Amino acid sequence: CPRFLKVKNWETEVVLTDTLHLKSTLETGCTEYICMGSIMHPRPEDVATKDQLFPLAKEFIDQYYSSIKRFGSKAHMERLEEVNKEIDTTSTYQLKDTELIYGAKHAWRNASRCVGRIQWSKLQVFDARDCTTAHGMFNYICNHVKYATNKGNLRSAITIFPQRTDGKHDFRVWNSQLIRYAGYKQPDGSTLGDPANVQFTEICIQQGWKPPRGRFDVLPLLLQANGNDPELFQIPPELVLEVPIRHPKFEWFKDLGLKWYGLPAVSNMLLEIGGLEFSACPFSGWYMGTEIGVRDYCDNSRYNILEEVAKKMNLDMRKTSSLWKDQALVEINIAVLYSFQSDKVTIVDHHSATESFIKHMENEYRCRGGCPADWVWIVPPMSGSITPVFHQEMLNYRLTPSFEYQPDPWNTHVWK
Amino acid sequence: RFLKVKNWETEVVLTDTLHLKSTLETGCTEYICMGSIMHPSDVATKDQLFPLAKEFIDQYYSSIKRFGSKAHMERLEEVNKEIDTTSTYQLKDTELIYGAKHAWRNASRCVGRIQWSKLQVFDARDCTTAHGMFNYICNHVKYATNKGNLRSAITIFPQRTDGKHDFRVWNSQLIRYAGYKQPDGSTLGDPANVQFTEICIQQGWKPPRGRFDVLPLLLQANGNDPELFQIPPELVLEVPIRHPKFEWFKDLGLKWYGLPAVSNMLLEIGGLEFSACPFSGWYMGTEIGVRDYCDNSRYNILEEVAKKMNLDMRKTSSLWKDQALVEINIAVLYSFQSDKVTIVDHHSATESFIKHMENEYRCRGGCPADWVWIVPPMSGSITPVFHQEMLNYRLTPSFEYQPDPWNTHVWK
Ligand code: HEM
Ligand code: HEM
Ligand SMILES: Cc1cc(N)nc2cc(-c3ccc(OCc4cncs4)c(CN)c3)ccc12
Ligand SMILES: Cc1cc(N)nc2cc(-c3ccc(OCc4cncs4)c(CN)c3)ccc12
Ligand SMILES: C[C@H](O)[C@H](O)[C@H]1CNc2nc(N)[nH]c(=O)c2N1
Ligand SMILES: C[C@H](O)[C@H](O)[C@H]1CNc2nc(N)[nH]c(=O)c2N1
Ligand SMILES: [Zn+2]
Repeated sequence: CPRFLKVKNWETEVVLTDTLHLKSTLETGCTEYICMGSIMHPRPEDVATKDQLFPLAKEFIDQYYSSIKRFGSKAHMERLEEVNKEIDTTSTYQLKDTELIYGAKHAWRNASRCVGRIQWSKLQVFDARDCTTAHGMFNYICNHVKYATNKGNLRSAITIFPQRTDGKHDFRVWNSQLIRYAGYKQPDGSTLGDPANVQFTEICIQQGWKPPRGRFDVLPLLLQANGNDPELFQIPPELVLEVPIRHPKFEWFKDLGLKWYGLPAVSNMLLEIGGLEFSACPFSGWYMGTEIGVRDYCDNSRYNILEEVAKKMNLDMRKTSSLWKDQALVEINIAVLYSFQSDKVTIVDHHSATESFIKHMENEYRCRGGCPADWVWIVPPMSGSITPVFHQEMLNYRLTPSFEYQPDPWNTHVWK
Repeated sequence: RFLKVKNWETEVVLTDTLHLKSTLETGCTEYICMGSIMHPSDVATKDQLFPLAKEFIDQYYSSIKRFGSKAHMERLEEVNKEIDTTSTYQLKDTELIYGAKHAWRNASRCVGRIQWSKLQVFDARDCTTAHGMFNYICNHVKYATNKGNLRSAITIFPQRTDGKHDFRVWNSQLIRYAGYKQPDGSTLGDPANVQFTEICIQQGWKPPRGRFDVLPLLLQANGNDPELFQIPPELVLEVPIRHPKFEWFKDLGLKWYGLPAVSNMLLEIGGLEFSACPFSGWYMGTEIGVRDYCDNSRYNILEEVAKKMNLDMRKTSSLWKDQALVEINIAVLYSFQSDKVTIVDHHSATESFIKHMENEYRCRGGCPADWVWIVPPMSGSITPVFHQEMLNYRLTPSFEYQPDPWNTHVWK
């Protein structure tokens, strides 16, 4: 691989030089002759063997001691020997609290698809590796929600449950996010609630959940501890902060009865540190408005209120070239930002977030020698080119620690 | 291996076998993806040239269902003797048309390729001077414009020989507006062309110093210095931009040209290089109304439109930029349609491209596609290409980038 790599910003002419790509540790899916940059994702027995784990742990341990300016030190060599001894006798090892916190912050810092990473070092890390039961998982998750929510002054956070051991004792959160709304397919084919969530809603109902059958029913938590069958828990509703969506000019917008929750909390990904696998690690920050306003509302396989908004706007919906879709999309995203700001719930518009990300990316190139970024995901789903990431070249590559995808647990669980 | 691409909105899955036929590089590796680098990373030889020519002839006679026929075996031998004796070879007209249509078909970044086989190919390989180039280009412009009912076209000038005798169109597009760098700092006209505009002044052009001054053609023939030509104004179709609800929009004084004709790329067929090959189609509304008027380094009227819309411009969270962008694009589509000048909105175009992808996977086993470039620069996720997984790879014949001529040309 070539040793220096330049990315150019075509709007400002700034050229940056990436050396950090030489530390990349896993595959992007691309080859010399094909590019998978727009592919979304390019056995329970399988855990890391003694031999695979040694290099992965030393790799991480070295990187940690280099970060605290103690590389090659006595404390570094001793920690190497102690980690190596644990792997030798017990086939795994345990991270220190210092290294767990470092590893979580760096999995976010390394997350190429996240436009929010200017915040990467202000992340509250909750060590939940002492959890043994799904009730205990419920306790840790409630405390996460309340802290992160902070009455609307949101704060970013991750709760890290025990690492994988033999693959038959995993901790998993079956929900894809801690807070989502239920979706119900009707016998007539239509959908009530959130169509993205129909499958998980059906699983919950099989597991015993009594559905209210409404538009905005917060889904229960489905929680698996130590490889056991998962269990249901209702989140205390006073912990679920919500914003009713209204519009600063259209008095009729409130009459649509829309609301959204304040806290985006992803709970189905896997955190990899030093070759250790934390299959339950929910993490939360705060919304970019377009994640609600464009995707959560206007996607056809979502709440698809685009037509309903355009109807109340008196827009010619007979031809696409009227841009009636584009005009409704902007107003909805205007409402979403205005409702969150009015109720003083933290939220960032896509102009401010993309402008922070450029500033962040440059500092990373300066202080770190690079910043992996996934342009396909960094650029917002509306008004792309009137944000500065559009004209920003980016290099994508996977560093560790990292957040990884993992199969949905109902596909893999061995039912007791 | 076969490769699948899924559409996350329809859950339709397509299977790509076509990628196995490429051998040009993309710039990515297994460890670093360069999908958002604009130009990731010229004289042939007889040694490199025969296999490149061999593959192209093979796929031409395979396309016309006569692989391994007598005409195929004799075109093989005919091309062999000619690279032998002349260090290059000349394409039949049939092969020139096939390769030109297939370079468009292979343009991963082009959302308009459902039209790919409807392309009028103008053979200009007998041209020898810049006066001849200007005659061929006026004819192109006039055929393609067709009084508003635009038609796709390409004009192919002689191929590169030894690098010292390139034909080049120095303009990046056949029709563009001048950009004048003011003393008081700002920019009159079009900021995208400020450099080229000054190069035209440096060659003798008399600038009208207006806001919509059509630049002259600057034309290089057989390695010689370029020469200035004014396109006859009646050949240049333009649309005054107005808005169907905001009667104050016409007062902005805006207009654009109807014909997009890219003239600075390189067409490669069968190992041969065509350094001058202007090609044109019609506009997607966003090329004008998003990029040409609203980029920072462009006409940047966004602020003035939000002004006359009396919008709150103090904080970005009011999305005043988003509201203005949509209205600018409503006007553009509304003006071209009212003048019966061919234009496509980004909803219809992306929708046609999904249909084009379907056709390609069925009959051809795939369709190279650059999601970074296919997705429009506004309202991305409310178009069907946002949720469509694409595989990008390099098939030949193709359109390529080349250096600007004012960097390489040995002046005299
Ligand atoms: C602090 C405020 C944050 C903002 C504004 C933010 C914003 C975003 C957005 C807009 C996306 C794309 C979402 C989509 O298109 O559906 C994203 C992806 C992502 N974010 Fe952030 N995020 C924040 C916090 C965090 C935190 C705290 C973490 C982890 C510690 C994180 C890790 C990720 C990851 C891993 C992805 C990629 C998900 C995937 O690959 O599917 N983010 N973020
Ligand atoms: C017929 C109507 C056509 C439409 C609506 C159309 C639309 C587009 C658009 C929107 C782009 C992206 C431009 C940008 O946003 O920067 C593009 C790129 C491109 N088009 Fe098409 N196009 C058309 C015809 C053609 C024709 C006739 C050719 C050549 C024969 C062609 C070759 C290309 C190439 C090579 C690119 C990519 C250039 C690059 O790599 O930078 N297109 N087209
Ligand atoms: C912390 C934080 C703050 C925020 N503001 N936004 C986020 C969005 C994400 C995200 C976005 C899309 C995803 O992928 C969606 C898919 C559905 N089906 C196949 S991929 C996933 C993967 N769970 C996560 C993850 C974390 C976020
Ligand atoms: C035929 C046709 C019809 C149409 N409707 N639209 C087009 C847009 C294009 C295009 C768009 C951006 C480019 O940009 C690359 C660069 C600009 N500056 C430094 S690299 C280029 C390459 N000249 C071509 C090319 C052809 C088009
Ligand atoms: C850096 C980035 O690749 C570059 O600005 C590209 C991004 N995508 C684009 N997409 C379109 N349609 N047109 C463009 O000019 C660009 N520019
Ligand atoms: C097929 C395509 O890659 C897919 O729809 C992606 C495109 N880019 C995206 N970008 C973001 N930020 N979020 C997304 O969900 C997606 N979806
Ligand atoms: Zn790639």
